[PDB]
Amino acid sequence: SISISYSTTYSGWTVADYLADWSAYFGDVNHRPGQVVDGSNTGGFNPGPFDGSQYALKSTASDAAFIAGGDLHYTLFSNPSHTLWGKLDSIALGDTLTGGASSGGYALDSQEVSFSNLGLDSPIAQGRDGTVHKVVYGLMSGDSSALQGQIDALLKAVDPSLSINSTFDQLAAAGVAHATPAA
Repeated sequence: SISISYSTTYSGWTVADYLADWSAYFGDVNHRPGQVVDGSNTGGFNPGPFDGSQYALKSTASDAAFIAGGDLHYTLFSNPSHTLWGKLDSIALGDTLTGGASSGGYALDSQEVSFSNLGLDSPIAQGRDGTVHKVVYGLMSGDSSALQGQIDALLKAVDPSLSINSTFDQLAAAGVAHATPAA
C-alpha cells in the first residue's frame, strides 16, 4: 500500500494543504512548445536520454524540486507526441536537486515529503490523458490536483476514513506515514 515519509515540520498539515502550498511555491517552469529552448526547464531522466527509473525537475522560481520514480518513458515527437508514460511508483518533494547518472542518481538535499508504492501504470496509448502524465505534468506546471486525486484514492483504499484531508500525523497513526526528523 501507499507509504509516506514527512519531515515532522508538516506533522499537523493535511496532505491536500501541503501539496497545494508546495505547487504554489514550485510554480510553473513553462515546459511548453516555444518555451523549452534549452535544459533549464526540461528536467532530466536517469539514465535517459528519453527513459528512466527517475525523472527530476528543479523549479525555475525557487530551490524546490521533485523526483518521479518508477519506469518512465517520454514519447518526444513519436505518436502520441510529448507523453510521459510507464510506471510511476514514487514522488519525492523538497529543496535542492542533487546527483546525476554517474553520481548515484537523483536525490534532494532537503526532502520534505515522499509518496511511495503509488502503483500507477499508464500505457503509451492513453497519451497525455494517462494518469502518470497528468500527475507529473501537473507538478511541472504548478498544479498538484492530479497527484492529490491519486493520493486520495490510494489512502481510501487503505481505509475510507483516510483521505488527503488527513494530517501526516493522522496517517502515521494509521501506519501509512512515517515522520522523519526536520532538516
